[PDB]
This record gives sequence, structure tokens and C-alpha cells, in this order.
Amino acid sequence: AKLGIHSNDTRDAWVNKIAQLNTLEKAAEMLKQFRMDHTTPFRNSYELDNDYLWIEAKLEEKVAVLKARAFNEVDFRHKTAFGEDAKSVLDGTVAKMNAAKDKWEAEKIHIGFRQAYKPPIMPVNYFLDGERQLGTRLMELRNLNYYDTPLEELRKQRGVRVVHLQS
Amino acid sequence: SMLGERRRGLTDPEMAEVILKALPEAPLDGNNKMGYFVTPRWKRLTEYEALTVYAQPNADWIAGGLDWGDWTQKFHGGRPSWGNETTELRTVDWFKHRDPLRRWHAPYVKDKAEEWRYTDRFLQGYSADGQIRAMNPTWRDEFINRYWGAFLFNEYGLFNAHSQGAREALSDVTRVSLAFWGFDKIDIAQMIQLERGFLAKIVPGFDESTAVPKAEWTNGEVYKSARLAVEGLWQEVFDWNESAFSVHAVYDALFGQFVRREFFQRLAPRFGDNLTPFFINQAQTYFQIAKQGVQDLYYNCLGDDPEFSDYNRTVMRNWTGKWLEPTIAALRDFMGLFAKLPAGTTDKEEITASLYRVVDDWIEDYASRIDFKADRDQIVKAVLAGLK
Amino acid sequence: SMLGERRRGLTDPEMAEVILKALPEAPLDGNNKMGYFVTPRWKRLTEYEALTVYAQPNADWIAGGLDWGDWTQKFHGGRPSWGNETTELRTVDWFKHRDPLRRWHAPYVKDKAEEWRYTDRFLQGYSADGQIRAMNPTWRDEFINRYWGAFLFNEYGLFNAHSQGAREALSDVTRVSLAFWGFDKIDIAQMIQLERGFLAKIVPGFDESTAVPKAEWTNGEVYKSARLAVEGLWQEVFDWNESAFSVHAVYDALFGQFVRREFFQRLAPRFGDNLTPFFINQAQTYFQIAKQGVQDLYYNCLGDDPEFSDYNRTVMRNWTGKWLEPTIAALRDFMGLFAKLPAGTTDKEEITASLYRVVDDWIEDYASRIDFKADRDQIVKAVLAGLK
Amino acid sequence: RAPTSVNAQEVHRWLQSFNWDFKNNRTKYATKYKMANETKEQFKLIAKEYARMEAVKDERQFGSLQDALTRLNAGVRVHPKWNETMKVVSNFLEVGEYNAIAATGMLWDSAQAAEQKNGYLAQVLDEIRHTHQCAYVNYYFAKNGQDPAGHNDARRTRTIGPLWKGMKRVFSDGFISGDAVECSLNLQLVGEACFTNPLIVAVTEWAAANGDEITPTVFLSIETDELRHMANGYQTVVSIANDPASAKYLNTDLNNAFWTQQKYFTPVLGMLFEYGSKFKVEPWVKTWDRWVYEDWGGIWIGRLGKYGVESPRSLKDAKQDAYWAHHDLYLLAYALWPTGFFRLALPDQEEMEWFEANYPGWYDHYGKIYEEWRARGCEDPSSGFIPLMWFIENNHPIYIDRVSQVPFCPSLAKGASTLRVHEYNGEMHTFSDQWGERMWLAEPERYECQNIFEQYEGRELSEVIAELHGLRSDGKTLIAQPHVRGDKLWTLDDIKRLNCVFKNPVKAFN
Amino acid sequence: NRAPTSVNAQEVHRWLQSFNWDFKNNRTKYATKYKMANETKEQFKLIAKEYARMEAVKDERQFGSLQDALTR
Ligand SMILES: [Co+2]
Ligand SMILES: [Co+2]
Repeated sequence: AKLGIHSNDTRDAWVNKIAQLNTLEKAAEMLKQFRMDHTTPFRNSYELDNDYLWIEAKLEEKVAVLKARAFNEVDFRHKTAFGEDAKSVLDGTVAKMNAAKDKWEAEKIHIGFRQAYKPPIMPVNYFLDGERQLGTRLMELRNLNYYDTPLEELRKQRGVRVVHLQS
Repeated sequence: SMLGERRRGLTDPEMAEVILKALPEAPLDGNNKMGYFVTPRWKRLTEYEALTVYAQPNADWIAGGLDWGDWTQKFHGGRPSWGNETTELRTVDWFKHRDPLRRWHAPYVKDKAEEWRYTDRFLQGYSADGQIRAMNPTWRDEFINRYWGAFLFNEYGLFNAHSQGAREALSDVTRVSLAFWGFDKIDIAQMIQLERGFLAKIVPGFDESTAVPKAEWTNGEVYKSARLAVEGLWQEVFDWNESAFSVHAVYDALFGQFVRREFFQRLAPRFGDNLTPFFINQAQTYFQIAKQGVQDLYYNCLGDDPEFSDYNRTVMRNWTGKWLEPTIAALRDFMGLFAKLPAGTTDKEEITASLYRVVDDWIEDYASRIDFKADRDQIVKAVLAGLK
Repeated sequence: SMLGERRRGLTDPEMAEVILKALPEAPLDGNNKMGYFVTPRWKRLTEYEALTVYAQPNADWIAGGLDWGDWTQKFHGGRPSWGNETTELRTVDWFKHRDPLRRWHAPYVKDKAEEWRYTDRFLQGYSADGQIRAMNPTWRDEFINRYWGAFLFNEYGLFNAHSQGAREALSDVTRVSLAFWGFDKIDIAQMIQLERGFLAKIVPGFDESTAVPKAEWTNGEVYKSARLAVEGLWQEVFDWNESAFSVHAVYDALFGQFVRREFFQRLAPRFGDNLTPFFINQAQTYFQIAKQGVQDLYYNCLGDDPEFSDYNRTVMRNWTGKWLEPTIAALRDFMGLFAKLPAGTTDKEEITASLYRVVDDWIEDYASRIDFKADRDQIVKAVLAGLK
Repeated sequence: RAPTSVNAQEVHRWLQSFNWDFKNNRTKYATKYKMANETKEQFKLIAKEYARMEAVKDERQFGSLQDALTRLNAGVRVHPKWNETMKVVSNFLEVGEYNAIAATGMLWDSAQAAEQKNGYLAQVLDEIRHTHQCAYVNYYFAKNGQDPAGHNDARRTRTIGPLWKGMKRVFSDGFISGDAVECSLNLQLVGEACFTNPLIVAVTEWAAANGDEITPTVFLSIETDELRHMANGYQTVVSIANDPASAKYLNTDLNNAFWTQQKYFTPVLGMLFEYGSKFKVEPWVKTWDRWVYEDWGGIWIGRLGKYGVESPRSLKDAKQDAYWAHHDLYLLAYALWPTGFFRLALPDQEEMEWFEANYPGWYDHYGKIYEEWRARGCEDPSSGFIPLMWFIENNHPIYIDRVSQVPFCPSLAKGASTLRVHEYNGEMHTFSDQWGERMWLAEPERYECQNIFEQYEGRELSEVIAELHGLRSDGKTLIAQPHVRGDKLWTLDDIKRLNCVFKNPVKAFN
Repeated sequence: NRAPTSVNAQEVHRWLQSFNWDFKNNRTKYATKYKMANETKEQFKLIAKEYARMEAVKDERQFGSLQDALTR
């Protein structure tokens, strides 16, 4: 076949797939789906681990190009690729983050925000303003009494399956 | 001791012989050109390129990167150390940019250092020559101290607008250019204060305190919209390219050029002021140097990108429209300063003509490059409304 | 080869071993300061002095010399290589002089090199910035080209007046200063032409040829007395000190300072010309540099000589008078230039104020140092008696 | 009318006033801390003066390099092993310098006091100079040295090997990804203060001893700038000491930063020093204890106690796992020599004595191993042997720490032999210590770096090397070598003949 | 156009010859049996500024090597 670090069948396959995304809604939906399926520790699968970063970028290039052509200037600056009001989404997410009861709740909010609104879905200005606010709260909740929970209990909280231990 | 206790392998007979013995008969590869794999912008690869291109460890998922895989440590939440998500602009390769002046650190501080030492000599010659005697007192105490002074805050703000870009720039060549554009802006702010400090040493009673020009900046009318635009450009823009582009290809290109060149550089000489023009000369030199880099990055590389040319121009045209209005408002408020001048200093025709020079230069050097349809007379008309 | 065929004593194991073996355990004299026997002008001996004082092989028969005996080879006739007979001034020691700026070759070319590179950068910014658009076309095509240009020959002639001094100077410290004073002068003349060459490039129709400015200098009326004064100081004076003193503490201090500072540096700004002042900033920085040197030699050393103070002041007062006349004459002829200026440029009130600035700075900086009784009113009156 | 002028301090006097208030005047980055807007900076510089003092340093530096040193053939008369060491030392430090540019740009953004922004600004500019300086060292050795390969393309050939991954954690991502304050700690309070500055001096020492006068010329110049960078790290702590958040999070971010930095440098620096040189300067063991334990974790860290700063709680473990760390790692680096961009050598007889002498027990463990690899013909291209094979035969799996990226072989290491393997949402993760594991468990999304085995899984060795341009200009001889001699250099074909295919060791787990 | 423009040494030197003019005492002050042609050209077309710069560069390397590497 054709394997390789920077060029392989998987990447070619996605380039062809992306080439057929010719309307904003279809392309934007696929990018969002891709992020749910292949990014973050909560991805639905690790099958594209070695190529998802690169494929996501190529998918992003297409959504961006389609958005610029479909959106008027005001919407390109203030609406998400899905037609949502960026400010509303940002404020609502931040509000949710500030209500978070704990670091576990907070991490889900932040990570999901990225998966769903990362540019070119949400305009860069709003997204990084979100990163600014959500990240602060996430860290405040996480870095409090950071070492109190013993490794034995933390593993359980994270919910990992302890496969092998030695010491 | 005279010889010292530390033995060096280059000179110590015993150690050197050990080293010489392990050496090969000739180099293990005849390719002695570091950075040979870099696509040269010019005829032959330059030192500037070799020492700079690919220093940034980007992976292939950030256009042009040669590495592979994710970052080793990201932000809480998952944000990458550097990522495509930090700017709306897209490109086939972020490493394509080239500073036309090929400035890496050494050449950069060398030129500024020369400018620093000559400035000192100029000032010592200026003071010793007593040239201050022929400067109009009103121009000196009110327009230089208060109004030129308040402009240091404009330049200071534009400097700070670069902070985020220094962190998010997606390539080494772009980070170095940005850093230098920002550094030149703070230099100018400091040169404005430098002149004020100088005047305070040669002119009895001249207060170098920044209190007066700062109050003009924060609470006056002449610079109100300018300050509003600067505060936005700096703190309300989270996109490093929107920031650099809007600062250099919109706001500073119009408002900045008008204030520095069409007001102070143009009028100071009329009041016997060769002092301020010495410093404005530096600012304009810096402005023209940065312009070459700004045009190479935004027009040559991004606006003319083989795959994203149309997309980037749409985005930049978007930004131009977004920031043109605040920039016009800034110029409009600034028109109020002309009423503060001694009668006969200048008139509406000169002012209008000077507005057109700035607008026409901007359309030729910037707007036209991205097909932005600017209407010269409509822009000027909007600004003139500010003439009190 | 990779190692080369040449073996070096510092790195070759065999040779270095032999060298190290012959070395003493410690220096054979703890006095590691070259020029230690030199009498410091300041707190601690400077590199400037160490590398310069006593380089000239003068024997004790030339005030200050440390050598002995006649010269090995003299001129046909018997004239000494260097001798007391080449200058009227006498001193207890010709090595007393000290350039206040402590300039030996290195610092000297470093500073001028910085000025050169900044000048180039400035011109590239100026042209790219289109600052020429606001410059008075008449001022440029007539006063800058013809009258400012013609002044290059004045400076050039003053440069050449230093040729004999370069040969006859009785000490190293004096020879170096003299050489730098003259080199700065030709620099200025070349900078004048540089501007004209610059204009020719950015202003179509502008002819850089020296034909016009030369004819004005050679046959004109404005600089007639000026040229006569130059030709005499240069080719009719055979005393190296009279030449240096008369050129720097009389002629250029009065005429030159007036033309550069009180005419062009003062009026150019009124015609939207920041270009010419950029170059005059240099000429004036240079003038002020040289002045400290001239003052230290003729006043601090000679004029205040613990044994010939009285004698030297007499000779200089004599020279001051001898040349104060041709200078005044030069200044009167120059006045006729104001008549060619567009109406409203300047009034007799301003001119009188400028003349007094020159005359007063001159009395304060030179004439009063040798107790020369100058009459500010009489001088200004004599010069003014040449206006339109 | 006397000659007068204005200096930097006279202008700097009013710099704090340059910043003004407005609703949105705030940092654009997420942070648990608040930097006081009254914070002052130590050096009263302005752009013009900063440029001059640096230009003066460049003058002397490039003057030496271009004239005297070149005339002396300094680029060549260096020990072969050290010519290779500098390919890694100079290029890896380069990325640290580079990322410190972005890192300090981020601190400049974080700071609200004009003077503190200015302090960080000078560092931004300094890290640009340092990047270019490290670049110049590689540039100079490529142009005038005994082996240009690696020195001439490290920016892309560095991507083949596992050692590069960890460098990015401590000197790239660690400098810019996270709370600005957390980054400041990794960069200035820990990174530069504990390792970088001491390292810079040490490198010039080892360099001079091995005939290299190029590096001292550049690095000694870099060192003069780092004095100011220390003040930035100190002022960071000062700017946040009076903020309630500080008591809550400072020592945690500091402890995490300390572990992060220590984890990579404790083994890597010692490895480049002891194994990358002919003439030794000092055993890594005592150098480490002085730097980390004595000077930093005692003297430097103590002076900050007045701001609530405490000694890193993980300092004890760090010391415990320190002793054999670098030794354990060279075994791996050499076993994986075909993946580097530099040539490595087995310890010679004299060296083994030094090693055994300075590290009782070294021979019985590592010594014997190297002798067997030697016996198996690891230096010979016709042997068809690569130390990696030995690890496979003797069932000694090499894992990559998901967090630090540092390679470890717990079944062989004389130092830490702890291994934690977790499965989470369909992915396996391997950790080598309790501190890194904690980091991943609490911040899973920050550490998703794929390791070389994951990326190269199922790939034949020669194909990876060829694809990532790991060859010399002849297009056949490998850049990396199992020996530093000038003859019998391995070719891509010698590697292909070995038919070495990578596999992800964690897959063995059920 | 507003293209970045400057002037170099050669460009100024081209007119250097005309810098001298005819006049009265325009002659050497030193005894000599020969007459140097007043039309004589020089090989290197330099002006004070460029001269200074080319020498400054050499000084840079020289003193750099002396104060730094050589001293070390
Ligand atoms: Co650094
Ligand atoms: Co640093």
C-alpha cells in the first residue's frame, strides 16, 4: 500500500472526502463530527490518532473557505459557521463554566466547547476570549488541593482501568 | 598564575594531540551549508534565512511544519501550544514570509544602536549649538509637550497590540518580524519622551512629567477616537493577524501617517522646530521598514497565496472595513487640533491636500493589494467634518 | 586539506610544548600599562592617550620631544623633517593637547560609519515616504541646488587648508585632531553633493552636476568674499597653526556658522525642507566636535601656556584681527542672498538677531579666550551694511 | 548652551506612566493569578540602549568567530564526540530559546505594570538573539567543521528521534502552554535558574576541554543576558505574592514545573556531558547535587520563602531517581542510534574506568552490556546488529512516558523501575513516575503526545529514516552512526538489511 | 515612484574632481622638481563616509577577536 508519516492512504482518503464537501453546512457538520470522533481524550475512537491533527486542519481549510464565501461581513465576524450568535454562545458557555460545581464538571465544559466551536466554527476573537475565561476557571478548580487525592483514588476518579502496576 | 590552571583542548599539547588523532582525514559530508533544505526567497540562501527558517518546531498539521504529531504539553482544556485556531487567515505555508530587509537579531540591534549613538551626538550638538533659541515657544510648550507628547501613548498602545502575536505567531519569520515591528513602536514612544526630557534640560521651566500629555491622551478630545481605536486594536482583538494587519495596514497607515507626517513633520519646521523632525525621521524610517514586511506577509504571502488568496483577501477586506471606520473617527477628532494653532499656520486646503496624500498612499500601498474598494473623496469628506 | 599545511605555535602540540617550556613563571615586569610614563590629562590614563602620545619621534629640541639628536635625513637646504620654524606659536610642550572627545582612529570611523549607515536608511525612508511632496520647489531648485551647493566649495576649500598642517603638525595629538577636523570638512562637502544627488534621483529634471553651484562659487556675488577668504587661508598661509586657528576660531566660526546655522538650518524648515537640515545636523555636530578640540589646543594649551601664554595670545589676537576682516567681508557679500528670497521669508529684525547669535557665540567661544576686544555692534553693523 | 543629552534611565523614569486605564485593559490569557500593576523592573532600559548593549556583545562575538577562531581552524580542532554533542546541545537549546520568545511575549501580555511588561519585552528580544546564536553555532560547525550533517539540518532531522520529544516538553510546550505563571515557573524560576544558566556555563567548560572555542564564544555571550532574565522570574513571584490565589496555587505550579524540568534534564544533560565527550570535567552526580539541591533547591528557592515559595515537594524523589538516570538513558539512546541526527560512541576502556570510578557498579551493569553489543558488532555495518535487537531478544521493552516523553526501560534500569499502565477510553498510557501520572490523571487533555512507537508502529526502520531525510548528502550514508570514526559508516541499506520493524510495546497488554 | 532610494559613494565621487577650482596661489606649498597633472584620477571612488564604514567593519572583527577569543 502507501504508508508514511506525512503522506499516506488515510490522509489521501480524507483529502478526497473533503474535496466533496461543497456547501458550508455539510462541511461544518463534518468538521464538528470529526472533532467528536477523533479529538481530545473523549474522542469516540483512537483509530486516526496518527493523522487526525493533519486531517482536521484540512477540514478546517474547507469550512473556512466556504464560510467566507457564504457569510456577509457582519456574520463572518459575529456568527458561528452554524449560524449561532458567537457572543451568545461564548457568554452562555462561560456562564455554565462559572456555575460548574467541580473540576470534573468544568473540564467537560471546556473540552466540549473546543470540540464544538473551534475555529473556523466560531470566530477566532470569541473563541480565544472563551479560552481565556474557561481556562482560568478550569485551572482554579483543578489546582486547588492538587495533591490531596492519593493516586489510588485519583485513578478511580478519572475512571481509568489500571492495566499494570509495578514498583 | 600567568598560564592559568584550566587546560584547553585547542592549545594544550597533550589534549590537542588526542583530539587531532581522532579526527577524520576530511569532513564526513561535503554539504557544509546549514539550512540547505530551505527554499531560498532570493538567488542564494541568506544568513537571515538559514538562522531563522524552521526554528519554530511546528508539525505538519500547521501549514508548512516539518515535524509530526501533537504537542507534548498543551493548555488546560486542550488548546495547542500553537495552532491554526489562533487566526482566521489560512495559507499553504506559514514559513513563506521573508522580511525584505532580512533582519535577524544582530543586524536589527546594530542599526538601532547606530541610531541611538547618533541621536545622542545630535542632541549634544543641538544643545551646544543653541539651536533651541529659534524655536517658537508656543509650538514648543503646547504642541510638542502636550500634543506630540500625548501621541507617545498612541504608539505605546500600538506597541502593546503586538503582545499576543509574539506569543501566537505561527512561524519564526513572522514572529521575528512582528517582534521587530512592536519593538520599533515602543522605541518611538520612548523617543517622544526622550525629546520631552531633553527640552526640560535645555529649556528652563519645561516639565518632562508625562502627566500633561497623558491627561491629553486619556481625557482630551483631539485624541479621543484615536485612543478608543488603540484600546480596541490592542485589547479587543484576539487574532494575531487581525491585530498586526489592522494596526499596520489600516490604523497606523492612515491615522499614524497623518499625525506624524502631515501634522508634526509638516508643521514643526514652520515654527523653527528641527528637533521634533529629527525624531519623526526615525519613526518614518521605521514605518517604511515595517511596511515592507507587512506587505510581504499579508499581500505577497497571504493575499496572493496559491490556495487561499481569495479567502484571505475576503478576510482582510473584512478587517479593513471593520477598522477603517474607527480610524476615520480618530482622524476626524484629530482635525480639532488645527483650530488650536496660531492663525495663518495652515488652512483647509493644505489640510485637505495632506489628507489626500495619506489616503492615496494608503490606497496604493495597502487597499488596492486586496481589492478593497476605497473611495478617496468619501473618506476625506468624512474626516473633514471634524474641522472645528 | 581539512587541517591545512601551516602549523601554528599556539595550537600545534609540538611547537606549543617548546614555547610553554621557554616561558618564565610570571611576567618579567608587573608594569603592564603601555604609555605609563605619559602624564594623564584626566583621572586615569586613557586608551586614546596611550595609543597616541609620543608616537611622533620628536627630539628634545622640539618642545616636548623625548628623543635626542638631529633628524637622519633633511630637506635639500637643511630644513628639518619637523621643526619649531614651521609655526609662530611656541609652547612648553607640543604633546599637551588632548581631544576632549578622545578620538583615535577606531572611535572616529565608528561614529562616522554609524552616521553613514543611518543616512542611507534615512534617505530610503524619506523617498519611500514621499516627504519631498511638501517641499518648496523654488527653495529646492534655486537655494538648495545653487546656493547650498556652492557652499560645498567653501567647505572643500577649508578641508584643503589642512593639507600642510597634516604634514607640519608638531605632535601626534595635534596631528590627529587636525586630520579629523579636515576630514569632517570634506565629508560635509560630499554630503552637500550627496543631497543634490539624492534630489536628482527623486526629482526628475534636477541636475546633480556641479556646473551650476560651481559657477556660482567661482563667479557669483553671494560667496565672492567667502571664496577669497578661503583661497587665502588655504594657499597663502604657511603656518599650520595660523591656518587651523584662523579657519576654526575665526572664519568658519563666523561665516560658516552663519551660513549653515543662521541661514539654511533656519530657513530650510520654512520651505518644507527637512532634508537639508538632516545634513546640516551633521555639519553642526561636527563643528561642535571640532570646536572642543580647537579650544583645547589654542586656549587651554597654547593660549594658557605657563610660559608663552602672553606671547601666543598676542599672535592669535594678531591672527584674529588679520582674518576678522576677510570674514566680515565674506558675511557682507552673503547678505545679498536674502534679496533673492521670496517676499515674506524673513525680515531685517530676524537677521540682526541671527547675526548677533553668531557674533555673540563667537565672542563667548573664541575671542574672549585670548582677550580679543571684539565689538558686537560694530561687527553686526558692518555685516548688515550689505543687505538688499 | 553646554553639551547635554538624555539617557535610558532618565526616560525610563516615566515609563511606568505609559500604561493607562480602560475597562478592557487586561491579559488575553487564562490565569489563576493577578500581577500587581505597580510592579517595577530591575534594569531601567529603553529600546535604543538595549540595542546598543547587545550590539556591542555581537561585535566581539562575531569578530572572534569570523577572524581569529576561523584562522585557528577552531571549527575543526574539536574532539569528534563533542562535534556530535553540539549538534544536539546547540539545536535543542535553540528551541528552548525560541519558545522562550513566545513564552515571554505571553508574560508581557500578562503583566499590567508597564515596567514589568518592559522587563519581559527585553527578554522577548533576548530570546530572539539567543535563538539566532544557537542557530549560529550549528551554522558555524556545519560550515567549518568535521561533520556538517545534523548541524546543517537538525531542524528537520531532530524529528526522527525520541530525545527530541522530551526537549519540546520542557523547553517548548512547557514554556508556553498553560497558566502564564505556570509557564514562567518552567521557564525562569526553574528552567533558567536551576538548569539553563548553570548548564550554559558548564557547556563552555566541557567545550573548551574538548577543543571547542566556538561554543564558549557564543554561549558566554548568551550568559551575559540571562542575568536580567533572572529578575523577570523573581518579579513574576513578587507581582503575584500579595494575591490570595498565590497561596492556593503557586507551590503546586512550582512543584509541577520543577518535576517537568528535572525529569528531562537530570538524565539528558548528564548523558550529553559524560557520554558526549572525551575529556571529562566533573561527574554529573556532584554537578547535579550542587545545581538542583544546593544552589537552587536551597539557596535560590529559599530567598523566595518570604513570598510563600516552598521547596518542591517532589525534590526528594527527584534526587532518588537521579543517580543512574543518565546512564539508563544512554543505553536507550545508543540502542536507538539509527533514529538520531548525530553520531554516538561506546565508552572506551579509559572511560569505563572513569565511569566505574565515579559510579560504583557501573561496569557490572552498563559496562558489560556495551561490551556485548561491541562483541555483537554494533559498530560494524556488516554485523546486521543494532542494540535494539538485543532489547527484543532479552525481553526488555522500552516505553515512552506519556507526559515527559522521556524513554525508559523499567526491566533494565538501575534507577527508577516503576511502570504504570492505564487504559482510558480506548487508549493505553505508560507512565514512569507518580508525578507524571498525577499530571495525566488530572489533566488528560494536556498530554496526548503520540510517541515514536505509536507513530512508527509497523514501519520498517530504513523507511522512516529515508522519509524523514535522515541521510547525508550522498543520499545513502546515515547521518547517525554507532561510532565516531571516519570509516565504515552505516548506510540506509545496512539498516534495511536488518529488517527492523517498530512495534508499540504497550499492545502486549490485555 | 516612492521607491526606497539612496545615493552611494561612487555617485558622489563622480563629481569629486570638479570640487577644486582655479585661482591665484592654487599650487603646492612644498619644493619639488616635478609637476603632478591636475587631471589625474584615483582608483578607489570613495567619500569620507564610505571610507569610515569599510574601516569600521575591519576594526570590529579585529578588536572583537582581540578582546574576546584571543584573550580567553
Ligand atoms: Co535565552
Ligand atoms: Co532567558
